[PDB]
Amino acid sequence: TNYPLNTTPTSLNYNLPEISKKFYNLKNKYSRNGYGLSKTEFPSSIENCPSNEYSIMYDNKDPRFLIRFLLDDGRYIIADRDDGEVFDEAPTYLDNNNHPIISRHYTGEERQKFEQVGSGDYITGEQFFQFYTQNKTRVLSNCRALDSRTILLSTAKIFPIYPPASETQLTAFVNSSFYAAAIPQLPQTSLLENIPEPTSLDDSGVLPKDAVRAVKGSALLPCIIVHDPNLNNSDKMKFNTYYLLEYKEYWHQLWSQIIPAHQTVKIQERTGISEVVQNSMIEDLNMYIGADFGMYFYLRSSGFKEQITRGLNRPLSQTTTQLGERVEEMEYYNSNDLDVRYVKYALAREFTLKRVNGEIVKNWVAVDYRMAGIQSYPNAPITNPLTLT
Amino acid sequence: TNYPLNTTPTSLNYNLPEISKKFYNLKNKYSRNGYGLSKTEFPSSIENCPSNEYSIMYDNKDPRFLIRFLLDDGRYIIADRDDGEVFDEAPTYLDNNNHPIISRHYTGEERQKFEQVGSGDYITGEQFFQFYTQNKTRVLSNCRALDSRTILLSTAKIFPIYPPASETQLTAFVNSSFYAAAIPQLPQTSLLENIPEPTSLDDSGVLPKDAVRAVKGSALLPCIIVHDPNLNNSDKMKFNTYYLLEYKEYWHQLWSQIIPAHQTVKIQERTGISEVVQNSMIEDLNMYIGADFGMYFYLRSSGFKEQITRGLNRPLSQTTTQLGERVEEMEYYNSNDLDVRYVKYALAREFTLKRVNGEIVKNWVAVDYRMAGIQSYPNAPITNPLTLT
Amino acid sequence: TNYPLNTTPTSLNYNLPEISKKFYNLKNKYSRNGYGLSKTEFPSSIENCPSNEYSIMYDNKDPRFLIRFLLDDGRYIIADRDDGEVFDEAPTYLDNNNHPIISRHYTGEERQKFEQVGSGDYITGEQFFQFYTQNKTRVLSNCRALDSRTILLSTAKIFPIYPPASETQLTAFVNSSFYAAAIPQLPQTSLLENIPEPTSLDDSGVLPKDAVRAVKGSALLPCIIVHDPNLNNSDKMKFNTYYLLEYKEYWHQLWSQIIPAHQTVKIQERTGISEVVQNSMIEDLNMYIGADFGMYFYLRSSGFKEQITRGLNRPLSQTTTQLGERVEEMEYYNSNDLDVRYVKYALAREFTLKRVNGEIVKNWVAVDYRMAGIQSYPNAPITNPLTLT
Amino acid sequence: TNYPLNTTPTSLNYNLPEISKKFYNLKNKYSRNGYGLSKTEFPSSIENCPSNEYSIMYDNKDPRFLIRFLLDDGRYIIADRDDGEVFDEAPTYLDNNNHPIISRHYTGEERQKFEQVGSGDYITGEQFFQFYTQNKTRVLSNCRALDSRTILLSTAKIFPIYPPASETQLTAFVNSSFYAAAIPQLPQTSLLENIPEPTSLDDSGVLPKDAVRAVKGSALLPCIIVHDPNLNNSDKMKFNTYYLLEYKEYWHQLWSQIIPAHQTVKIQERTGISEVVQNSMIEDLNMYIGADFGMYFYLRSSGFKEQITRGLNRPLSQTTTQLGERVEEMEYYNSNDLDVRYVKYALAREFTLKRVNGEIVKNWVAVDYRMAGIQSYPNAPITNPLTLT
Repeated sequence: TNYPLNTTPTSLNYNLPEISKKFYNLKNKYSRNGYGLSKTEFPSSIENCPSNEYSIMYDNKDPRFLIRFLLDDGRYIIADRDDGEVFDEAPTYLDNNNHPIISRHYTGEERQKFEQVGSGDYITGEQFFQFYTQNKTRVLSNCRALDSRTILLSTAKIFPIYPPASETQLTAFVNSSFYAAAIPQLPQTSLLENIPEPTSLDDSGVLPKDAVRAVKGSALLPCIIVHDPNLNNSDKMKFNTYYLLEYKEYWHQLWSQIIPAHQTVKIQERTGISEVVQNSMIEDLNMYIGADFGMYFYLRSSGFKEQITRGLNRPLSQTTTQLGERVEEMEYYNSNDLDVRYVKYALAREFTLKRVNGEIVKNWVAVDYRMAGIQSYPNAPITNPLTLT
Repeated sequence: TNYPLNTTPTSLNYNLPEISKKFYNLKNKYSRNGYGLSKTEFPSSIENCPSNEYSIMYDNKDPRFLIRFLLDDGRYIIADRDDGEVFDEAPTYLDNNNHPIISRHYTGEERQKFEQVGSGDYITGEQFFQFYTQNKTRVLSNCRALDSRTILLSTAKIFPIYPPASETQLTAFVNSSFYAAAIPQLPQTSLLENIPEPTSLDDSGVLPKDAVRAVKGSALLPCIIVHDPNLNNSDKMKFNTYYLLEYKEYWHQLWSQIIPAHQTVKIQERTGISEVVQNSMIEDLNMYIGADFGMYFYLRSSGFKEQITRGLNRPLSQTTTQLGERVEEMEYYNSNDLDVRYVKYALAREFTLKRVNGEIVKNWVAVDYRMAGIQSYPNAPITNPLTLT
Repeated sequence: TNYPLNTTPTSLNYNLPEISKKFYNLKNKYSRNGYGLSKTEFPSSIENCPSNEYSIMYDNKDPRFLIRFLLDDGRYIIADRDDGEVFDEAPTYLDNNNHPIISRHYTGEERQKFEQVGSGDYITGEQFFQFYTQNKTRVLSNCRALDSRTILLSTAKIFPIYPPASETQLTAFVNSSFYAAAIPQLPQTSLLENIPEPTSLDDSGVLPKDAVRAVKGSALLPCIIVHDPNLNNSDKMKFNTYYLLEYKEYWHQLWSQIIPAHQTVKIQERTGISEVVQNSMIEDLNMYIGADFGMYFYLRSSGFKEQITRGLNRPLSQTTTQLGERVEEMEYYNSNDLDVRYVKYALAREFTLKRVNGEIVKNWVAVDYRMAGIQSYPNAPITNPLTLT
Repeated sequence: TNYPLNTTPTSLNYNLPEISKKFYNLKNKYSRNGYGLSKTEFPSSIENCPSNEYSIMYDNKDPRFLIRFLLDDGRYIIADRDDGEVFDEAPTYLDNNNHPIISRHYTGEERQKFEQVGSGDYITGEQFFQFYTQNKTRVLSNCRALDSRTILLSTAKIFPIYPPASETQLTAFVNSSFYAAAIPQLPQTSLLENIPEPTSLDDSGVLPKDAVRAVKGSALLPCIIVHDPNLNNSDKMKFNTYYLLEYKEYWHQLWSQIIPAHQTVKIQERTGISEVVQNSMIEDLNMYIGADFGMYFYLRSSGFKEQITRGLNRPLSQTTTQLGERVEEMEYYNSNDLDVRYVKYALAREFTLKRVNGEIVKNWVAVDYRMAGIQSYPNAPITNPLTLT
């Protein structure tokens, strides 16, 4: 036989473009003197092009290094290496009905999304790229100048590739020098064991802290969606440009007891997830587990929902209701004529956020009461099922 | 130093989902008796569910093996292993305002595009997927039955995950057995030499057949977009599920001559591309080179334009006009007082279609007259430039 | 620039042949009826070919699945999937000066090492392989038969490829069906931070449990060299065919204290490694840390020493003396006129043994007193160094 | 099912260490002023350390960039980037029974082989490596100096790691800056079709130029073993540091004819390989095909024989006799009562040498008459076999 006789693990994938894995210095393709996007504190040199501390500046010193995080629809969030803020088409107006591009914290709003279009010079054949907004009805452009300090804006004044128009020069970017993004290694998958079956009356089984996890999925989260206040902005973006979100399953013990012959016991079974754990996941990732056990995304992470759920191998939630905490008091009777070790597990769905360096930031676990079972020693067909109620 | 002192080649990427790389047997998740999509020649067993030879059938024998080719917008073309036809939402009506899904040759029309949505059972937690059309206003569904021979259709009768509705069962697919797609290996990139400079008066330089190609890009073309009449449907889909389209550049010699001291010569320079070569690329790939030297895609390949151009590293064309053939008669005068070997090259942009087995199906070359040069021995500053006109 | 402006992690490599990653059913190339190596409990069918419970049997039922672990010199240890024992050329004699091949626990002795040679049939061109011992002066061969139950032995009766000899048939193996080996994923490397410098007088710095590890190396250990009594033989070989040995470094705090102006303190500094930890590494891996901080290997792991040290990025030890434990009482005086927070770290060299499933079996740490430093707040040039003695 | 229902191609592997893939500047670990191995034309600054134009020099200018090609036994050939010559322990004597290390063309002799040993400073913990010859009875060492221009030699004066000896400093190398080796991409494997069967009486079948090759193996050949006089030394080493040797199989047509009912034909069948083709392979690669169809290696390539044959998937030859050319006149009779299209193929074993840029340098083909067949239309059981003789 050509393939193994046993199952083998799979590589988890989370493919990204090169521009989503590098912070590039973005230069103007036509500038004679090295001008490109900049984080200069000096003001605009040009009337009708005013700057302030929010402006995305254009200068031939103090360059920005910018990563393009890929959204599910192919647009990009353009994020800065040094302060972790993003470009944002501000709804205010400059002259001539243009909007300034500003630096702002990431919100996931439409105004922070940019479509990259690959184009070029019709005469020379040289390639460059541009950024558009509003379904290609606005283009990003320097304010007036190719070779003086100015600001970046978006304009609705767009020109066709032919006949070539001077103004298009102000929209033409090329990649220059770059820093690599820090990206976690994706773990390999692993198989989940069967729900653990006791081997003797003294086998108390496996506690959640000791249960072997099966790795089932993983996503690379842009750091702009992660709130990790243990780091500052610059360390997060430079050393943890993407965080790892692992999806793992394990059997989570509800309880384990010898139930003597003909005896009743009452046992609390706690499953689902607590509001405390759900509120933590909202705060850290803008995600929570829906009442259908799918993943629900608020606006900050929403733009990456399809990629993240594809990588985790868990579905998008179809309900806005949060999964709740189930706390149920269960009364069990062992009708057998022998003492029986009983143990109940439900499947835990564990999401773990990690830094590039492997540190665990947080885990959040949903105990899935729809996927549970009671195992025992001795067991069927020697004994009859434990009776509930 | 941590990185090499020389440049190194890069891997070309063309990432695809697993479902775009496998022909899967698609089974109904709830069927008790093994029913799924089928290529049975037997008719539908059910009134109000009529079948004919175009129907996509549902049966527990003669399964189809279906690949999902990924479109630029995340939708899929669903294509059959055995006959290379695709699923198509026919505009005709069954009862209850539903449309039949039929098998049809690939056109690239909207009616052949399907959105896959990952869902699951709200009670059991078991996962499955569905197919929607028309911006999630129709879902694909068996006609009436889970466990008898019937047809596949699309319906606008969709139900929410909660409360669970019986009818949703008819829409629920899972992957089963599969065959791997045949996929070409992507070549590694290589650097283009400088435009060749003669080393002596007898150096006649390099003819196009002998010029070293630099590999600059590559795309994997679904075979549904390739017309390769040397193969039948079944061989193309099973052994060449994707073709390779390489993008390579080389210097293409226009002419090489010793032009004696103080002598004039007249030389025809042929550049651009011929209509014959453009018509061939249209026929084989539904693509041509635009007058801006970008890539232009007709409807058959249009759905994959962004992925293909990203892989080739050539831009999308912004003009519908075809690149033409330039045939120019040039008159040159060597004003130097010595005999000078002159050679003129322009950059050739070569697209080569290959089978999985490495066979070359076709090459098409656009000679780019915007990127050309005349080199010589002896040369500047010893001689003055050749004068044109 | 063509390469990043920052350092990037590297993949750790630990390349192995395919036969070292699969347990293959080894069949005789010439047998007409499916005979190959077997774990049959039935006895040899042949006089002068006696079997007992140690014999490696040859039969057409109950096949063995055998992995070939690659030794530093290119020889192989041939190990069984089901019981984890290895083939061994027993020094006892059968008739005709031959030795029986037996199953035995792994020792790493010369008698358990086999040279695989790729050969073939001179007439037909068909390929097969053989196993030799004693620098190709003995070949492994069935005892007498191609197509009856017998034993495996080694013989000094070897024949040249030409003219073809009948007896060579008994030596000719081919690979058949197989199970994949379970192999851990190799971690990516990471950079070690500078020795931590306090930022205030109240910064007590980082305890060993909390120190970030830099991954610097890793080796895949054949499970035959690992003593992991938490598993039985069959689970170890099938689910942990190779263990992972990670090499990581971190800064290990000896102490942290404010030493007030003009005050003396006495502090115990514990470095090196304890005999208890060294004896554990000997028991589990047959390795210890030499007094030169290199790796020392006893016979069980010795055969893989070069591969293991190449993967860990630590050198082979040149001394048989074990690294000892240094327990030193240090007297420090702060001569500065201000209270100074002082902290001392030495570099820890941490070796961690993991299962395929990621569970940590053990860690062993050597605290390297040759690579240590005292940092402080405030620090040079504001203060003078802490004086020792 | 978990694996495909069809066969899938495999990656060919040819794993190499990092030092075999980079030309490193080798510096002395203890030098205060940047000294290391050098290609300086200036003479040795030191009495008793004479230099000439063959010496491997040691200086702090004009560094060498040296690749270490890995031999089957783990030793290295140390080769220069700029002239493609190798280090060689010359049998002449300096003072004190030492030998000079010289630069020499590659021969594959024992005097050009070096064992790299990873060591370090016993006091500081800093790592470095050394080079030994003659089974670790000589070490490479600077002649006398750490920080003046001198020569490289080998000495039998070796000191233990403990107690540390001054002289060991002269043997201690570290890697510095580097250039990446140019290395070909390894092709993916492909399956060989069945021997082609005609489909009609007019099907004349497939000529060798048109036969589809199955890729079955590949090796990366150090350029020191390849004679490629189309390039100079510097271009070969910098741009083709390794050549690719592909192993491919195809069906090579001996003849195709309609043999009419009851008619005889006489046909020349040419198989094996010509002396002309064997002499070419000897000249270019120092290899030929043995009479057993295995690979035979002369001294220049012998050191890499195991790696090369493992990569090609062809065995080492067990005979010194060259495969010859078989030229046989065959008389065939068609005893059937109908006209039959007959075609005879034998399996061709094709070895193709390629540059990094993909150019084909040469092919050599052995037509294997042991693996041949006559196919026909019509065929068995409709017709009787063609009778030979």
